[PDB]
Amino acid sequence: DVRVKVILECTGCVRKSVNKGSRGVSRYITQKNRHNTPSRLELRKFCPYCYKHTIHGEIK
Amino acid sequence: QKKVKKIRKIILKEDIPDLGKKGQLLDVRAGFLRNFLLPLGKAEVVTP
RNA sequence: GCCCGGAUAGCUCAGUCGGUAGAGCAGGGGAUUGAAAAUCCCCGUGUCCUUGGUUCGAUUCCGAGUCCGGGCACCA
RNA sequence: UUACUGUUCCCUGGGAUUGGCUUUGGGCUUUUCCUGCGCAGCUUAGGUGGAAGGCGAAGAAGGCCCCCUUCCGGGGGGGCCCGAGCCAUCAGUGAGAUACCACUCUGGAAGAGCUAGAAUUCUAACCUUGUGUCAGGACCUACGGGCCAAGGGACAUUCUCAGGUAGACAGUUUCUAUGGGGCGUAGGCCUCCCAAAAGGUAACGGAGGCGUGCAAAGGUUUCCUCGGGCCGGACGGAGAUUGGCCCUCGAGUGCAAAGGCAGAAGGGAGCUUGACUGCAAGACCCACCCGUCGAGCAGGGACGAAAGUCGGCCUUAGUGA
RNA sequence: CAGUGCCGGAAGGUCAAGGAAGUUGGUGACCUGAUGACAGGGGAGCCGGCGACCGAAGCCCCGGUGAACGGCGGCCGUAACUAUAACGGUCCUAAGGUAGCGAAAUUCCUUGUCGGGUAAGUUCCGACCCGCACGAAAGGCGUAACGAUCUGGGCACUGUC
RNA sequence: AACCCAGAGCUAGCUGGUUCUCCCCGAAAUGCGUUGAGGCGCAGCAGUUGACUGGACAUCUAGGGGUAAAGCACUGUUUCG
RNA sequence: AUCCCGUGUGAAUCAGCAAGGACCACCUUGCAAGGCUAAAUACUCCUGGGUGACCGAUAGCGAAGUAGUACCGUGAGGGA
RNA sequence: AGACAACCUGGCGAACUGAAACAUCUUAGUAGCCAGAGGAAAAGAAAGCAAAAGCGAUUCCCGUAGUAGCGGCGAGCGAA
Ligand SMILES: [Mg+2]
Ligand SMILES: [Mg+2]
Ligand SMILES: [Mg+2]
Ligand SMILES: [Mg+2]
Ligand SMILES: [Mg+2]
Ligand SMILES: [Mg+2]
Ligand SMILES: [Mg+2]
Ligand SMILES: [Mg+2]
Ligand SMILES: [Mg+2]
Ligand SMILES: [Mg+2]
Ligand SMILES: [Mg+2]
Ligand SMILES: [Mg+2]
Ligand SMILES: [Mg+2]
Ligand SMILES: [Mg+2]
Ligand SMILES: [Mg+2]
Ligand SMILES: [Mg+2]
Ligand SMILES: [Mg+2]
Ligand SMILES: [Mg+2]
Ligand SMILES: [Mg+2]
Ligand SMILES: [Mg+2]
Ligand SMILES: [Mg+2]
Ligand SMILES: [Mg+2]
Ligand SMILES: [Mg+2]
Ligand SMILES: [Mg+2]
Ligand SMILES: [Mg+2]
Ligand SMILES: [Mg+2]
Ligand SMILES: [Mg+2]
Ligand SMILES: [Mg+2]
Ligand SMILES: [Mg+2]
Ligand SMILES: [Mg+2]
Ligand SMILES: [Mg+2]
Ligand SMILES: [Mg+2]
Ligand SMILES: [Mg+2]
Ligand SMILES: [Mg+2]
Ligand SMILES: [Mg+2]
Ligand SMILES: [Mg+2]
Ligand SMILES: [Mg+2]
Ligand SMILES: [Mg+2]
Ligand SMILES: [Mg+2]
Ligand SMILES: [Mg+2]
Ligand SMILES: [Mg+2]
Ligand SMILES: [Mg+2]
Ligand SMILES: [Mg+2]
Ligand SMILES: [Mg+2]
Ligand SMILES: [Mg+2]
Ligand SMILES: [Mg+2]
Ligand SMILES: [Mg+2]
Ligand SMILES: [Mg+2]
Ligand SMILES: [Mg+2]
Ligand SMILES: [Mg+2]
Ligand SMILES: [Mg+2]
Ligand SMILES: [Mg+2]
Ligand SMILES: [Mg+2]
Ligand SMILES: [Mg+2]
Ligand SMILES: [Mg+2]
Ligand SMILES: [Mg+2]
Ligand SMILES: [Mg+2]
Ligand SMILES: [Mg+2]
Ligand SMILES: [Mg+2]
Ligand SMILES: [Mg+2]
Ligand SMILES: [Mg+2]
Ligand SMILES: [Mg+2]
Ligand SMILES: [Mg+2]
Ligand SMILES: [Mg+2]
Ligand SMILES: [Mg+2]
Ligand SMILES: [Mg+2]
Ligand SMILES: [Mg+2]
Ligand SMILES: [Mg+2]
Ligand SMILES: [Mg+2]
Ligand SMILES: [Mg+2]
Ligand SMILES: [Mg+2]
Ligand SMILES: [Mg+2]
Ligand SMILES: [Mg+2]
Ligand SMILES: [Mg+2]
Ligand SMILES: [Mg+2]
Ligand SMILES: [Mg+2]
Ligand SMILES: [Mg+2]
Ligand SMILES: [Mg+2]
Ligand SMILES: [Mg+2]
Ligand SMILES: [Mg+2]
Ligand SMILES: [Mg+2]
Ligand SMILES: [Mg+2]
Ligand SMILES: [Mg+2]
Ligand SMILES: [Mg+2]
Ligand SMILES: [Mg+2]
Ligand SMILES: [Mg+2]
Ligand SMILES: [Mg+2]
Ligand SMILES: [Mg+2]
Ligand SMILES: [Mg+2]
Ligand SMILES: [Mg+2]
Ligand SMILES: [Mg+2]
Ligand SMILES: [Mg+2]
Ligand SMILES: [Mg+2]
Ligand SMILES: [Mg+2]
Ligand SMILES: [Mg+2]
Ligand SMILES: [Mg+2]
Ligand SMILES: [Mg+2]
Ligand SMILES: [Mg+2]
Ligand SMILES: [Mg+2]
Ligand SMILES: [Mg+2]
Ligand SMILES: [Mg+2]
Ligand SMILES: [Mg+2]
Ligand SMILES: [Mg+2]
Ligand SMILES: [Mg+2]
Ligand SMILES: [Mg+2]
Ligand SMILES: [Mg+2]
Ligand SMILES: [Mg+2]
Ligand SMILES: [Zn+2]
Repeated sequence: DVRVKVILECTGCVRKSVNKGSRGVSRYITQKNRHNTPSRLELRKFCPYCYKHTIHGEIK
Repeated sequence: QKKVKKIRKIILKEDIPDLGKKGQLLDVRAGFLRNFLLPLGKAEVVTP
């Protein structure tokens, strides 16, 4: 409704099937209040593949 | 499925209106050929 | 879940084949009328949904976002 | 029966049985013609190419008029009259001459082509009738057979596929506790009481709540103390903002209730995303399924000077194999 | 004539099978890449998904139809004494029960109240209307004749007593 | 919703019945879930069989608690002053 | 996938065609749309031999005597 | 041409039942009924299996195997 399930996705992740040790597209998931904050949420979070804290944006 | 017009190639043995002179080559619908032309001796169906 | 169409004056919708933003009511005024109504005429208001792009410039064309009105579906 | 899932009668589209001629006509075309107001201008700049040659007596410029489109700026074009010109890098313009020519795009026209749809016929399929007429040894005004005729006619019927549609029909479902009747109510989770100072615990016993919310109401570093009396102060009053003394936890904590919590878990400010990945000794709760707590390790971080804290939220509801 | 059915209507929306422009994928003769034990692009053909547009009845839509299914309300206030309400206001519906009947095979409270019949009548007959909850072809209200009908009373008659 | 035969020894979480003797041990009527309530699964409590164990019955000490009693420090309630 | 059928369309002949569990390539295997054929296997109204930890008149077949008889039923049927 | 116990082939083809209800599924292509032929019937001479190694019509028994699978992925069904 006004409170929604949102997927965060690593921006610097390449879906092409990368050549490194572990290949995959990091997604986290969480909830947002779509009314309170209409701005697409951006969050710095850990990515198991890139191995560093990356920036995870959103998907529509 | 999709209706497929039946085509019977024939030779006319007599003159009939809209068709032509005797001894003539044509192609026809199958109902026309078998129900009308063929019982009256008028046409002949050709596969040489 | 898909498929269409919309967001334009306070309300209801007309829209060049991009160069002025418009109708019909709600309102204000004038007598109409001894008084009511018809009868009639005037006047007021706009970020043409939000964003970027195209363009010498856009309500008009296009992308994304948001909402609204309907049409059609499925074996947790 | 307007419970569910279907079946049938019945209606309507494709296919098949199933043909001829003619129209009318919706969407595509086959030559071929119409048609375009960025601005700098000879002026309503079609893109791209052959591109110094073309259009004329199979009779042009220029005026007299008929038609049609229209942004009445002007464009295509029929008749006549006219008689030797409309022309090209000629300078502009992203793109060239209305000198000409090829595939074509905006929409229009026309004869020609595909498919319907539609309407009209026509007769040979098919249908329907006949004390019409033949027919064997004899009849078939005894059903029927052959022929002829008459009326319909590519409809209808039959078949197949599809949508619609009758409890006409078939199989079935219709919980538990209410007061062991209708009727509405109740059915999961959380807090308190009952509950007998471990834990557990019933009643149609007594009270209430939940089916989420917050991008900060999380993380962290750091500072702060609420509420209530009494008094002063322009409007201002019981009550707003401000000053001060006394009581000291009586306020608050997103929402019930209970238990917590004062230099705090309450109020504020700064920077943040640990509301992480990979896990995990051991416990508690336990019929099972679930459920809860977590020291500790590694990675990569946030805040902080550092020590350190951080795997969402003071705790317990906010969920579903 | 709103709901439901039934009939008629044809402009719009919805509308299956089936057609069908067109896209899209798998394969692959081949063409290149490549310090890994291979990889990427691809003609024709075959195979698959999707599919704008065409696509009937029905439904949504518009109208008629009660001897079709059925339905036929509330709330106030007001007349020289108390009373009642012909009269007005308001609410709501598709519309608000007309003629006639009415304590009835219908009346709950209820043995309503009144009259009659009886010495005495919860039944009976006539009437009032405050119809819990009559009512017009599920007919309304009358009605002579008729009934092994239901129900009240009277004469005759009797061991019913 | 006839009868007769067959599927059929249907199905009945229901009721009835279930036959010789001695010896040893010996329950439960509780919790949870259930289209469940008079059924069933698991647990609890029988028997028999093993593997570990060292307790039980007493005695004393230590824990935490918020009942009986008690109280007005809080929350209500209440009488009069 | 393979197999077999209603309605409708509808191929290819060995340089083919089918199968190898959608489909395409490659290889392997096979030759549909014409027929016919013994044995190993199933059974007991029975026939002939054999055996029986099978019955012995409430048993064994419904039937050790009129037994599908008597009797009952309109009849199917029941049935000592 | 009719008769004929069981077996067999073909055609029609249930329901109670199980699923702790029931509708897909199960019962079961079972019973029954009809038709047909034989001492057996049917099937049968690879347009078949298999997997890179090989087999060589059909039927029947053992085994693979309650395996692979199928299934309101329930009850159950169940190969080669
Ligand atoms: Mg055809
Ligand atoms: Mg049809
Ligand atoms: Mg046809
Ligand atoms: Mg005729
Ligand atoms: Mg005759
Ligand atoms: Mg005749
Ligand atoms: Mg005619
Ligand atoms: Mg037809
Ligand atoms: Mg149908
Ligand atoms: Mg029924
Ligand atoms: Mg139905
Ligand atoms: Mg205790
Ligand atoms: Mg306790
Ligand atoms: Mg309780
Ligand atoms: Mg904060
Ligand atoms: Mg003050
Ligand atoms: Mg609270
Ligand atoms: Mg508290
Ligand atoms: Mg704090
Ligand atoms: Mg540590
Ligand atoms: Mg830790
Ligand atoms: Mg760390
Ligand atoms: Mg630092
Ligand atoms: Mg906090
Ligand atoms: Mg009506
Ligand atoms: Mg109507
Ligand atoms: Mg109407
Ligand atoms: Mg109609
Ligand atoms: Mg229409
Ligand atoms: Mg459509
Ligand atoms: Mg289609
Ligand atoms: Mg196509
Ligand atoms: Mg492709
Ligand atoms: Mg390749
Ligand atoms: Mg490829
Ligand atoms: Mg259509
Ligand atoms: Mg229609
Ligand atoms: Mg009208
Ligand atoms: Mg009437
Ligand atoms: Mg008065
Ligand atoms: Mg009135
Ligand atoms: Mg009135
Ligand atoms: Mg009025
Ligand atoms: Mg109204
Ligand atoms: Mg009306
Ligand atoms: Mg009216
Ligand atoms: Mg009246
Ligand atoms: Mg009157
Ligand atoms: Mg009267
Ligand atoms: Mg009375
Ligand atoms: Mg009456
Ligand atoms: Mg009444
Ligand atoms: Mg009474
Ligand atoms: Mg009296
Ligand atoms: Mg009286
Ligand atoms: Mg009496
Ligand atoms: Mg009376
Ligand atoms: Mg009434
Ligand atoms: Mg009545
Ligand atoms: Mg009536
Ligand atoms: Mg009557
Ligand atoms: Mg009478
Ligand atoms: Mg009579
Ligand atoms: Mg007398
Ligand atoms: Mg006597
Ligand atoms: Mg009957
Ligand atoms: Mg019966
Ligand atoms: Mg059975
Ligand atoms: Mg039994
Ligand atoms: Mg029995
Ligand atoms: Mg049963
Ligand atoms: Mg003992
Ligand atoms: Mg006990
Ligand atoms: Mg029971
Ligand atoms: Mg048990
Ligand atoms: Mg034991
Ligand atoms: Mg103590
Ligand atoms: Mg103690
Ligand atoms: Mg205490
Ligand atoms: Mg307590
Ligand atoms: Mg006490
Ligand atoms: Mg006190
Ligand atoms: Mg006190
Ligand atoms: Mg095969
Ligand atoms: Mg195979
Ligand atoms: Mg095949
Ligand atoms: Mg078949
Ligand atoms: Mg061939
Ligand atoms: Mg083969
Ligand atoms: Mg062959
Ligand atoms: Mg075949
Ligand atoms: Mg053969
Ligand atoms: Mg054979
Ligand atoms: Mg005897
Ligand atoms: Mg005997
Ligand atoms: Mg004896
Ligand atoms: Mg025979
Ligand atoms: Mg016979
Ligand atoms: Mg025989
Ligand atoms: Mg069944
Ligand atoms: Mg059943
Ligand atoms: Mg069952
Ligand atoms: Mg059962
Ligand atoms: Mg043999
Ligand atoms: Mg044979
Ligand atoms: Mg051989
Ligand atoms: Mg052969
Ligand atoms: Zn990443």
